[PDB]
Amino acid sequence: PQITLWKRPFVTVKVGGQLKEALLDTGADNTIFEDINLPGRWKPKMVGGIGGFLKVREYDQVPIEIAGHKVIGTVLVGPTPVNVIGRDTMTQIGATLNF
Amino acid sequence: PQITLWKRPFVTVKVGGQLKEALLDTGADNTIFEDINLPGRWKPKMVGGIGGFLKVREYDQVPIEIAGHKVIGTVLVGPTPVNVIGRDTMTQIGATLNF
Ligand SMILES: COc1ccc(S(=O)(=O)N(CC(C)C)C[C@@H](O)[C@H](Cc2ccccc2)NC(=O)O[C@H]2CO[C@H]3O[C@@H]4OCC[C@@H]4[C@H]32)cc1
Repeated sequence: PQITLWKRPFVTVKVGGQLKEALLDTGADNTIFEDINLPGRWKPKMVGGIGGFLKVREYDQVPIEIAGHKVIGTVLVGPTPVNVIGRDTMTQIGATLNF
Repeated sequence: PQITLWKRPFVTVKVGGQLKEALLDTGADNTIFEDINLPGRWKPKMVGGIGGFLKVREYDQVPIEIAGHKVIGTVLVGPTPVNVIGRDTMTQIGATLNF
């Protein structure tokens, strides 16, 4: 699609089996969900943001489906106030910003 | 332009007479700059993101040039680690996300 920005650009995403919703966020380098069920051990990772830095759980080689694209990526689980799809995932589906 | 997302999508903008750089940020509701001096009246605002809240000054109906277009609208000013162009500003130049 071609998405205008009059509202927050939420998209449907299937992440490691579960249908979730998340914000396409071009100012985010990383993809981060709050409370998804992902199998197994995770590695600790730090992530920054406007307010300071958070400890998050890093899960690798997680399948992510957006708009019909199946991709495999790194998914963080952490106390973000909204699920975000970052540039790491958006590059894998060929997303561009256009003006 | 058509921008891929392999690197942070910075753009040149002119604001308060100064050339600045800022992220085209679809996850940002508003535009936020650090260390810029604007002339009008401001009102206090708090915004929140990853790692918590940020106190900012809200300046309304402010002129900003982005690429070559004169956009008049809200600009927040506060100690963010990176300047960001938010959706309110980007909608006025017809910016879209495509994939
Ligand atoms: C109401 O108006 C607002 C309100 C909030 C914000 S924001 O900056 O907090 N943010 C909201 C979003 C988290 C829901 C916009 C994001 O695009 C910020 C924009 C941002 C970028 C850098 C630093 C601070 C903020 N990016 C961000 O927090 O990214 C996180 C996750 O991935 C990492 O990539 C980034 O780069 C490395 C660290 C951050 C990490 C902006 C305008």
